[PDB]
Amino acid sequence: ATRDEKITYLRKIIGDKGSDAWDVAWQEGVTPWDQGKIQPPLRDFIESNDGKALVNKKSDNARVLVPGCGKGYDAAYFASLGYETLGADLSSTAIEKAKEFWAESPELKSGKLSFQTLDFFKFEVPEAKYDLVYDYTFFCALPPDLRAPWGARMRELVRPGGTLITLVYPIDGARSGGPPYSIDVQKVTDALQGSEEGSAEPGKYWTKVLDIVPQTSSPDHVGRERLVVWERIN
Ligand SMILES: Nc1ncnc2c1ncn2[C@@H]1O[C@H](CSCC[C@H](N)C(=O)O)[C@@H](O)[C@H]1O
Ligand SMILES: [Cl-]
Repeated sequence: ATRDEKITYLRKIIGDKGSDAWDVAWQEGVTPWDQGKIQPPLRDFIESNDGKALVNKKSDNARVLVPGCGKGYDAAYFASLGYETLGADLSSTAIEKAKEFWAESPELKSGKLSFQTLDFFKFEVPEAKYDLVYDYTFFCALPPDLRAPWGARMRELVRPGGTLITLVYPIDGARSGGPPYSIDVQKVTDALQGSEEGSAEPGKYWTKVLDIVPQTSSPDHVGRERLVVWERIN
């Protein structure tokens, strides 16, 4: 019933079942990541001068992807900003629970917000790709050996000149084990910028336009969190 017990159990069933463990955890109510709401740094970015500018330039058919969305607080938030938004999660249980949690959303009603059981690695990316993608407790949910695929998928998911926001948490140093895996901005950078081979300035696929300590974090997130905004180039 404690967080640690639940984490221990979560990691145990991931060891036995692999990625199938996530729907199992959702069915059994072992969801220690679940916070019931978006993280404050997301709202404060959108409400900042850079965030206002990003939202104001959005095209009329701009699309948002929130992968590993869980109960979907972030997808609901982006939909409320006027974006046609898809919350994608591997667990059909999670997706139903998201549909319940946001049952009264006006954007769920209109179809502007949609929740779908999808594998982030496998689903067919729309032709137009995504204008804006938001990753929170998804990169850190993945085994380390899946970080490179995630970077590659992000590269094809975000249209040129589109934006990926990564709320990088938890930044816990050398702590081993996960999920949540201890991550840092460098690990996200390496995944997103791929293989150098030339060992040069990695800004080939993305420009890291903003990398900040959020001014308001959840109490438990203070000192373990950076918000980073990436723009797709080439
Ligand atoms: N390949 C994959 N594709 C889509 N979702 C995945 C996935 N692997 C794991 N997930 C989902 O990633 C989520 C990690 S838990 C955190 C969920 C959400 N970001 C929140 O902040 O509450 C789980 O819901 C899990 O079902
Ligand atoms: Cl919320």
